[PDB]
Amino acid sequence: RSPWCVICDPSVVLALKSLEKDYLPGHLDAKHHKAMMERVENAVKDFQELAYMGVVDEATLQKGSWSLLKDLKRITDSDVKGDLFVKELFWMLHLQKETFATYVARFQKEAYCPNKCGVMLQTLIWCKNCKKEVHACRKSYDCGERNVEVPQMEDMILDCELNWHQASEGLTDYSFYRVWGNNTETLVSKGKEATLTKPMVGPEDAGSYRCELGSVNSSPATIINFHVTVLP
Amino acid sequence: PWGDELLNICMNAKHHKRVPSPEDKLYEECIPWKDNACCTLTTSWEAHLDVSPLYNFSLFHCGLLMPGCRKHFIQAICFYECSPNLGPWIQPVGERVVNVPLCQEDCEEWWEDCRMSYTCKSNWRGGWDWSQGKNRCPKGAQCLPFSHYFPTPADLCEKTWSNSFKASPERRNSGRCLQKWFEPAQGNPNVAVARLFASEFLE
Ligand SMILES: *[C@@H]1O[C@H](CO)[C@@H](O)[C@H](O)[C@H]1NC(C)=O
Ligand SMILES: *[C@@H]1O[C@H](CO)[C@@H](O)[C@H](O)[C@H]1NC(C)=O
Ligand SMILES: [Cl-]
Repeated sequence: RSPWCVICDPSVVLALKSLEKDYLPGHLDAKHHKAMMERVENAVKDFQELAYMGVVDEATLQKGSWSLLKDLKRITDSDVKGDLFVKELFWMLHLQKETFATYVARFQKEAYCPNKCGVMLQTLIWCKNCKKEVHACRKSYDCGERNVEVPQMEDMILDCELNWHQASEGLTDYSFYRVWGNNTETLVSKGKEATLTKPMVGPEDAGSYRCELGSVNSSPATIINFHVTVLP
Repeated sequence: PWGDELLNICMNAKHHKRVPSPEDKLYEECIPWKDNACCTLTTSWEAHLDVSPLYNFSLFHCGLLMPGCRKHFIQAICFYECSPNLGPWIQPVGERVVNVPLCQEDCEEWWEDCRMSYTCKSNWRGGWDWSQGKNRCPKGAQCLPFSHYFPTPADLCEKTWSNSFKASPERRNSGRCLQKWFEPAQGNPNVAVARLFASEFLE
């Protein structure tokens, strides 16, 4: 037993209050109001159409809610009353739920934790209590090696950016290290630059490099290792 | 006289290091044990995965947990996997751990932060529908707030982890109970607790 996530939207809940207070007096017997609304509130507090994780993003919530409110207004503007009204309404809610189920399923397959490696932090809304918090999407410790060969005397670009970094929350700085054969390291840059440029490369610039994208949290969000070869 | 046999050791379970030693790097919540750990980097990383390969037990069985709740469970794992100060509570089932006394704050805050999250049973040690390779709620078991199935902090500490932990009435810095997590800055408050219990002076 879980709610239809759409009540997490304030405009939706207010539209439902407005339906009860503004629309029902003029369009339905007073006797029927309380039962009607208990009936509506049941339709909304249970969502049977859905592996559902109980979460949604703001976009998905908005899409559903917009759809719902748009159709709901269609009904109220039509000025329909009695049986007609009751049955149209619940029939609408049913179909809306099926539509929303789709938005959810799409969200789970395409927008929930899209990173393919590392750790992405993303804000979700928990449907069971409308609470909105940041979730960690952990896919893998590493983001893998990059093998790079550079013509001598040309510029070396090491790219630490991934598809999803723009979207992730809680990211700080891209730190770049040189990794020496003697088991030590040196920090060479640290900033909002997702790349490292070393210009006009010489043989001495070959070897191991590492990127770490920092997080507001205690550990890095992306780690990428580069192995650099210089063509003499 | 002092139980030094029982100090600075790791249990024999499948993931654990045979002996404790420092690590350069541990993931997030297991960082406090850097100095001297029974977990590898890989173990520490695996502790934070959804359906951790460490146990193939799903926490999301009633849907995704609130992050604050998840954090507690992960810390529990970090502690179990990484602590070199559990000797006194090690026992065979090839070993496990029984009635490690968690300080009252640890159990209370854990309970507090999981109230809003949802589960379907009060005894996680077994009785699950296991059909997918991973546990799911058995037929007829309702998903409800944690405070329903774990009315007290004690219930939570003790039953989720099959009596690996005991809810101590003792509070932090008593010298008589362990923290499942602690700030690296502050130094490890559990070392002296282990020593005390190893000794003939406490059981
Ligand atoms: C270790 O390695 C690098 C390159 O092999 C060398 O330049 C450096 O002097 C060494 N660093 C230290 C701190 O010993
Ligand atoms: C958990 O499940 C996996 C995947 O099916 C299985 O191969 C593995 O043996 C299990 N892991 C452990 C540590 O028992
Ligand atoms: Cl410890």
